[PDB]
Amino acid sequence: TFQVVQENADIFWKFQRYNLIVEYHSRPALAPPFIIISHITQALLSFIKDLLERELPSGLDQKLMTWETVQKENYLAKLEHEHRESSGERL
Amino acid sequence: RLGDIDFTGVSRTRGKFVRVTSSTDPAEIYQILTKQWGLAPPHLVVALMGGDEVAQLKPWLRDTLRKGLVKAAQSTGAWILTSGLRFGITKNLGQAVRDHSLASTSPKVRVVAIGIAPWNMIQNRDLLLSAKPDHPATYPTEDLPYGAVYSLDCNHSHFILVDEDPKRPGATGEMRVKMLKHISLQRTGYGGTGSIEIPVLCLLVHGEPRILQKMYKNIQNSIPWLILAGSGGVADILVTLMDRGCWDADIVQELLINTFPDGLHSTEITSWTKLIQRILDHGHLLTVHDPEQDSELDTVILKALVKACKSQSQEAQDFLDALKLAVAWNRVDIAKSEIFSGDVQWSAQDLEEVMMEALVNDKPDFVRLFVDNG
Amino acid sequence: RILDHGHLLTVHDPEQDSELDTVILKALVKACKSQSQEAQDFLDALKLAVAWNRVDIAKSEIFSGDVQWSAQDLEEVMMEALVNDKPDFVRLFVDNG
Repeated sequence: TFQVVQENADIFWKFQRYNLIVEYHSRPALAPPFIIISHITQALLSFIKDLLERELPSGLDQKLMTWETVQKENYLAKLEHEHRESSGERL
Repeated sequence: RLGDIDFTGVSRTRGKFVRVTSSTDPAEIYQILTKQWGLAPPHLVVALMGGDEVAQLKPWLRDTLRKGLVKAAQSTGAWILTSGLRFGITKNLGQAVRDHSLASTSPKVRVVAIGIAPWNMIQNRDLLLSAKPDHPATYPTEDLPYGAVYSLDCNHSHFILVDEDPKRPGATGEMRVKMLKHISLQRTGYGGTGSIEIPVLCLLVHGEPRILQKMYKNIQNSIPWLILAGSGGVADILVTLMDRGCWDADIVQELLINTFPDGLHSTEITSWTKLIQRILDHGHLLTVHDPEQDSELDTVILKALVKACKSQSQEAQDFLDALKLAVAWNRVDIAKSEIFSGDVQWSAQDLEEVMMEALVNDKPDFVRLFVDNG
Repeated sequence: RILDHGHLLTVHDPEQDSELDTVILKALVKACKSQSQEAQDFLDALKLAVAWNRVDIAKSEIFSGDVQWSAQDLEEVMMEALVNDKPDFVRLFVDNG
C-alpha cells in the first residue's frame, strides 16, 4: 500500500496545502487565547464600518487574455509539430 | 501636423498619426517616425500592396499569412507597412500584430504596424481634426462595408495620413513608394558600426491592375517582392507566368483578360501588358511564396533578399550585409546554401565583425560555420 | 451515347479503393458539378458530404477555389454540422468565412 499510495499521497498533500494556506491567509495573526483581542477588534470594526483572487484593470486583463491565447496557440502548435515528427506519422 | 488618437471601442488603445502632403520630403517623415514617436530603426520592413479589393483571401490562407508574417517579424525589430484602414487582410494582420505585441514579454524587439492611408478615404476625419496635444482626439471604430471609405484600424499603433494630390489621383501610392525607397537607404542600428542597410521587402496579396504601375516603380527602386501563390489578383498572373518560364504578349493578355474580364480598355490592356513584361524582365526581385508547400515565410524572405543582393553585385562586401541578416535570424542552413557556396571568397578580416555578432547573439551554429571557414 | 456523358459514369475497383462510400460521394459531386457551377448546387452536395463525415472529400471537391462561399450560404450547413456532432466540418466552415 505504501508503494502504491506514496505518489498520489504527495499530490493530495499539495491539493490540501492549497486550502490550508488559503485558510491561514484570512486567519487573525494572534494565536489563542490572545485571539479574543483580534475577534473584538474585528467585531468593532464591522460595527463601525487578498493577494489571491485579485481583480485586474481592464487593460491588464485584456493583455493577459491575449497572452494566454498566444501561449495556447504555441502549445497546440508544439503538439501538432511533435505529432508530425513522430516515428509513426513519418512511417 | 502631429496628433494622437484615442480609439474608443472593444479595446481602448492610443495611437499616433501625422498629416502629410505629397510635396513633403520622406526624410522628414522618417525622422519624425524614428525620433518623435520613439520608433527604433527597423531591422525589416514589409509593405502590403493588396488585399483592399472586393475579393478576400480564404480564412485559412489569411491566418497562415498573418501567423507567418508575425513569426518572421518577431525575430528582430520589424515594421509592417500597411494602409491604416480597418478592412480586408489589413484588419486581421493588424489584429495579429497587436496580439503579438500584448503577448510579447520582451519589449527589446517590437513589431510595429505603420499605417499609410489616403486622407479622402478616412471615415470621421473631422473627429481627429482636433489633434489637441493636451487631449488626444477620441476616434470610434466601425466595421464599415467595402464601399469606398473605411475607418482607421485601432490595432495600428502609428499612422501616416496623406492628403490627395490635386495633380494626379495617386498621392498615397507615390508617398508609399518614396517612403520605401528612403527607408531602404538607412541603417538598421543606431550607429553605423555594426548596423546593416535596412532590408525593405514588399508583399503582394491579390493585386488589381491599377497597382502595376506602383509595383513597377518599386522594382525600378530595386526592392524585392513576395508574391502569394493563391492570392487571387495579379499575384496569380505573375506566378503562372513564372511557372511557364517565358512571357509573351498574347499569353499575358489572355491571362489578364481571363482573370479580369471586367477590365475592357485596349489602351489600359496594352499598358498593363507592357508593365507586366517590364516587371518580369527583372525576375531577381520577384519571389513566390506558397503557404501550401513551404509555409516558412522567414525562409522565403531571406532567400528573396539574398537573391536580390547577389543579382545586384558579386562583391563579398555586398553579401556581408546579407550574411549579418542571415545571422540575425539564426538561419544557418540558408546562409550555408546561399552565401557560403564556392563563389564568394571570405577572408578572416571579413568575418571578424560577423563572428562578433554571431558570438554575442548566442548563435552557435554560425560560430561553428565561421570557425570552419577560416 | 452512354460514354458520351462520362460525368455520370464512375469506376469502383474493390482491389484498389474498396471504399464504396468515397466512390459514391465522388460520383455524386462529379455529376452535380458537371450539371451546373452554381454554389447552390454544391450546397446540396455539401450537406451530403457533411452527412457522411467525409471532410477530406468535401475539401478536395467542393471547397477548392472555384466555388465562392458566403457566410449566409454556410449558415444552414454549419447548423447541420454542429448538430450532427461533426467537428471537422465545424472547423472547416469556421476557417471558410
